[PDB]
Amino acid sequence: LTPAQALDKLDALYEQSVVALRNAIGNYITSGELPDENARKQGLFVYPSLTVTWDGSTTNPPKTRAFGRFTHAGSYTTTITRPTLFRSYLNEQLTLLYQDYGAHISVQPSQHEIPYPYVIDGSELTLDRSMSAGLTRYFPTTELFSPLSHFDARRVDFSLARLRHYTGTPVEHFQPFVLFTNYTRYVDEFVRWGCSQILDPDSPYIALSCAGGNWITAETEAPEEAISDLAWKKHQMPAWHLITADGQGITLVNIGVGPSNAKTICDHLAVLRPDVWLMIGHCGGLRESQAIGDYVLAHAYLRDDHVLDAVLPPDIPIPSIAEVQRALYDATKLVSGRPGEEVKQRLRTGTVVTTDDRNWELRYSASALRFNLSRAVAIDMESATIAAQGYRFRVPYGTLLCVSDKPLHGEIKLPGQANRFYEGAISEHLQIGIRAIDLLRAEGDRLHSRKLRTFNEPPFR
Amino acid sequence: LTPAQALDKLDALYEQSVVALRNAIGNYITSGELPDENARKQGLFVYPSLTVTWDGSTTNPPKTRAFGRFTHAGSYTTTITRPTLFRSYLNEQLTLLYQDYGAHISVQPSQHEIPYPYVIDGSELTLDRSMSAGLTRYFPTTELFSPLSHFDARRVDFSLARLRHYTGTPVEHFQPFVLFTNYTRYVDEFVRWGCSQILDPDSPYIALSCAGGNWITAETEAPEEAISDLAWKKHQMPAWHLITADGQGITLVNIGVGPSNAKTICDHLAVLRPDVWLMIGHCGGLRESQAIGDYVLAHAYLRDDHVLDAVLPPDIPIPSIAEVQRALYDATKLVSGRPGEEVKQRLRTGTVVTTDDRNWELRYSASALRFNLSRAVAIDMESATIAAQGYRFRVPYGTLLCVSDKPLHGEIKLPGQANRFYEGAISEHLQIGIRAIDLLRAEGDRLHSRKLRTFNEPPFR
Amino acid sequence: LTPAQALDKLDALYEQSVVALRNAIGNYITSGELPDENARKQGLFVYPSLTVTWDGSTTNPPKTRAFGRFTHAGSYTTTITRPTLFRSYLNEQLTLLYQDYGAHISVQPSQHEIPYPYVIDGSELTLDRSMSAGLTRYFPTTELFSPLSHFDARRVDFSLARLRHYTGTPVEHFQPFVLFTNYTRYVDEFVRWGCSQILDPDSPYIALSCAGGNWITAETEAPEEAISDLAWKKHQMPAWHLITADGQGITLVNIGVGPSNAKTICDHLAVLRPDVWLMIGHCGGLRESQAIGDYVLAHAYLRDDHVLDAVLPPDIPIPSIAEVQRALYDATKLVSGRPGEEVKQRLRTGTVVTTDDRNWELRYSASALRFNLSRAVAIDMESATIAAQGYRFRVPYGTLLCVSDKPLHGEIKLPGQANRFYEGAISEHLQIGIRAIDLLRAEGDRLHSRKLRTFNEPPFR
Repeated sequence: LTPAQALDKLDALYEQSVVALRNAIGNYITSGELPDENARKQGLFVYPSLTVTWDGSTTNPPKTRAFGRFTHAGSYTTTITRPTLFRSYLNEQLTLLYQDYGAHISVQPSQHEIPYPYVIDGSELTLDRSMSAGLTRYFPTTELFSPLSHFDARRVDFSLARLRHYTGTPVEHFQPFVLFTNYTRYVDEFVRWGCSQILDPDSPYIALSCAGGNWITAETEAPEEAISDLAWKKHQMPAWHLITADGQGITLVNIGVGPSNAKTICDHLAVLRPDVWLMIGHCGGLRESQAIGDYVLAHAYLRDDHVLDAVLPPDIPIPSIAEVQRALYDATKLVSGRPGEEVKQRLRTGTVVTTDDRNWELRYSASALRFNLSRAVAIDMESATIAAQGYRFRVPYGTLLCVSDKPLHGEIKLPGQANRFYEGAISEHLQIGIRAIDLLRAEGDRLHSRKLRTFNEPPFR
Repeated sequence: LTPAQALDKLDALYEQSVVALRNAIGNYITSGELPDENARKQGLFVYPSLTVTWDGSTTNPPKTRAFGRFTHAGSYTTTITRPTLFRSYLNEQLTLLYQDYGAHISVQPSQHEIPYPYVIDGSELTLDRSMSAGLTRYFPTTELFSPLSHFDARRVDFSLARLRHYTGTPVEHFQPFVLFTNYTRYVDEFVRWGCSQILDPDSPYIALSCAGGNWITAETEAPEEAISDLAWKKHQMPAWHLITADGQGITLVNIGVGPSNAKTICDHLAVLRPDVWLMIGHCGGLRESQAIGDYVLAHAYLRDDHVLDAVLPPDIPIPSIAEVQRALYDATKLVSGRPGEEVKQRLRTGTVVTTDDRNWELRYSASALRFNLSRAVAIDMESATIAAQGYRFRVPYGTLLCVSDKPLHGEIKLPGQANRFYEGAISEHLQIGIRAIDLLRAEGDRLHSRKLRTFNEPPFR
Repeated sequence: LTPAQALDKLDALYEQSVVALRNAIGNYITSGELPDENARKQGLFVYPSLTVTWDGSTTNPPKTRAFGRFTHAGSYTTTITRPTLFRSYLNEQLTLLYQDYGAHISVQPSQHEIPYPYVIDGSELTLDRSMSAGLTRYFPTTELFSPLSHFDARRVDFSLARLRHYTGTPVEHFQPFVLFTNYTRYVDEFVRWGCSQILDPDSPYIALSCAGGNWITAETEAPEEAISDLAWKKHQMPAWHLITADGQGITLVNIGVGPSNAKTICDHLAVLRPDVWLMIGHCGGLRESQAIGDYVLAHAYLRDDHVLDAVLPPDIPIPSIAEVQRALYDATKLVSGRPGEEVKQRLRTGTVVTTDDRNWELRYSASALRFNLSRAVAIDMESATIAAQGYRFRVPYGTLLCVSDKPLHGEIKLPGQANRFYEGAISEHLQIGIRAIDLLRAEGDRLHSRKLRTFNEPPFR
């Protein structure tokens, strides 16, 4: 079986099962009819399954490439979902393993049923007690030789549902390059620059999906509902996507403050397999020489976030992705005016402490030791978590914070309070992040390295 | 008081006390005479003391520079030893604080006596029980307003004695750029290249200090005792210095194998305030695609060495020094350069696991999890220790290992055993290290950054 | 099957497989021929397997003996290697279980192939890239109901190779009684006393195997290459065997300094199933009343070596072997001249602290508490490791250190420096170790006790 072919068989098998499940649900709701256990065991409500086999015999196997490689010979499989949504990714990936390795592709019904909630489109069914009990009782509900991809169908549906809920946006609009912010003013500045881009006929940005629903295009009357206020009330982590024809835009998610959110948003965004995600937010400057408005390029993290300790012990080193670091560094040179070495007065490269204690100041003495020991340069509440998650899910990551205050030097400022020097910097900061993406986007495929690969790294990126 | 002046008063005061102490000892040995408690309280056997004061008022204080800065106004002091040995360092450092900050320098007897063992140039004499007891009883011995430098006189004398004992070399010969190796063949290759350098009249290298005593210069008859075999029996960590007129050569220490030595050697070498130290050694390749002879540039370390856990918890991040990484990376291109390929096929940048268990293979299953979790790319026994020490003592550091075998893929070769492809890579490997040093040396003062500075970082480099 | 019989069938089966594997390798090198998967599944490249069954019915089973016993009835098996090398051991052991328990012995091809590296005699092969790839690809490589012995064939071959590499000696020359030293001068003193023994026609010592290769016998011209200097450069842990006709001589290994080495050397030496290994080295005296040159008999260890914490938690008690303690104690009386209770002025029995931090002095305050809490009497860097390994591998062990300095009382000397008093004790010290061995050797089989036996202790010693 070939790429284009496999994609089509996946599409078919999928549509078939979702349509089939919707039907069964309809019948149970109208007449009270149940599906016959026989047709189900035949793959009635089942996700398509994708398997790629490799004999292990290839003259010059790519051993330098980051993704799309085989560690050993054998069969790699996985359940698939939303083939249409992942069409590009699935194609691009199957193609690599098909040519460079000459692999055997095969599509066929799996043994996993699509939980009914993931096939119900419009609005949640609002049946009564008995109706519901009957549904979760007689229908596929959600439950708690080698992997072809990082996540299986159920894991992906679970996260696609969450991404939409948390984001107030359709997962089809998400772009490959993500920016995470911990301050409301960043989306304001982003939407503005965005709308602006849409109008300029030279900019590739042709649309702007907004948290809440609004879809803004070149010809939209009064582009003011771009930042509907009802969004921050309805969605915990509003997103805004600046789409381009080829889907190479920039997605911005305002994750809010805290490691919980940083963790959560990444758990789900990961399934979309982003090309990179950057942390563009404010932080506390811990060094006396630092000035509000200065930038901090994280090169290491002191993980005081707790949120990921179980799955990734604190003694496991989270490195920096050289490519991403260059991008952030160069972007700070270009965007911060002074072209050259004078950046060292505005930019500081160092270790950032990420904490889950918003009132850490109340316990400075107790933290002081580690702050010094780690040679901490700034303190925030999302960085390390974003990095760790990027690391865990093989998504290139980077952190470029902006000093919004100096907790240790009498200047404790809060986000939102009058702070001309920070506030003044917000637009430039967002531009540094955007320029960094431009640089990385230009670096084409060179972006991904092998610093995130595991021994049992799946063939798919 | 000025730089040149301070240096001279330090020299004077020092020589005075050592001569005074040697005298007192001689008198006690010949007649049995003791020194008068009065002259001692007057600074008879005392190290010179160096104090530098800063009012805190300077128009444009250097706030970007890594070393030679003042965090606050006040008086910084420290005991001094071997002013002649540190003449250059002391001058260069006092000069900075004298001009850029206009500081008040003052030299005067301290309250610390020079332990008699540090003034006795000759090893052992012939003292019997009583004689000794008398010495340690009536003379000064080692007993176990802000810091001007990282180490005080006693700490420095302690380490200088050790450096010499372990190295089989005079501390005066040590050069600013250090190379650490874990394999005997590296010194062979180094001494060869060195002697060769000496002969070439264009090479800055004019002398080669050898572990054991041998001093080789342009006009030396039969330069064969360069690598005296008795050296590896007499010294645990033989060193070889390739001196240049201006003392900017390359020092190579063969630290042997194990974290204990790596830690120990750095504890002492740190007082000489090197400009950088690189780990040039062999390692095991943990990845399938790696080939014996390939290089590994460490960008993070999984610390399984235990040796530094107490003073530097495993959860404190040890970053990479961007400058050092570039140097190592570019040097690999230049020295390994092959028209028709990317270095990415010979060089791998990743996380290295440093262990204190030579037979870790006997416990693979138990380690496997962390290896994977850390995305380990190679395993050695010195890297992390060297890096952590560099980090702790503010000495730029870097690691560029050479795959000597693949433990996880049927090729468990040992250093010494036949290894067609490793042994054949050793000379090129050492050259990559040497080239990296050249690049860093050229980068002049730009080499030191602020990634190793603490909040209470001492004025001196 | 009987003892002598089993031995011969093991010899046969073994030689056959090694010869068979050598052949296959030769054919692959000359023509490119591969072995037929069929003959291999028939035990072509397989280690002999030894199985001993016991019905559990014996009138008066030895329940006091330390080794050669059955905890339960059933079948005990194990792969065998180098039957000729272990001829004596294997015989002595099978004989016990054959008579005292009347067991059913059976020898036959196992399911484990001998990794090709272990059959290649001369030097490690040095073929090119493809050749090698082909070898590790098509040939047996080293991959990482009840046990008859402590180690299986593969584990034993692994260690025999290491023992030779580290020791610079053939495993055949290793003697039952081992002495470990951490100071070069001890081997000097040993080789001397050894060459002397060889000449005296009453001494059982007839040969001296030397690290590096030298074989010295009664009639050897100029016995000066006994301590070839090139040894300490080629071998990390040089050994010297003083062989006797009946192979009951004394083996001395200079393990160097550090817990890593101590651990490593024991991991391998253990497969030769020594009768006992003693730690004969220098240490720091922590008690004011101690004098340089005094002896320390360890009766407990404060394990600060980290190196074995995983396999043997620090809270697991490592006891003293009464027999070995007496031997060390009595030997100190005899060799140290004045016996009776006077020994109490030269010998101190107490708890020793073994650390992996050579510069523990720089952190005395942090250690002081535990030193006191453990009533520490001396500090070294190998003891506990050697002891623990002895404990782990059921090899009787003991520690008799010699105070080379007093860190806490002014004299912080260095074994390798001018220490008139320590240097003078060295020869006597080595003799105490040698005498202790003589005493234990005389104690015949009574030497082994049950303090090292586990619940699932293997039948073989």
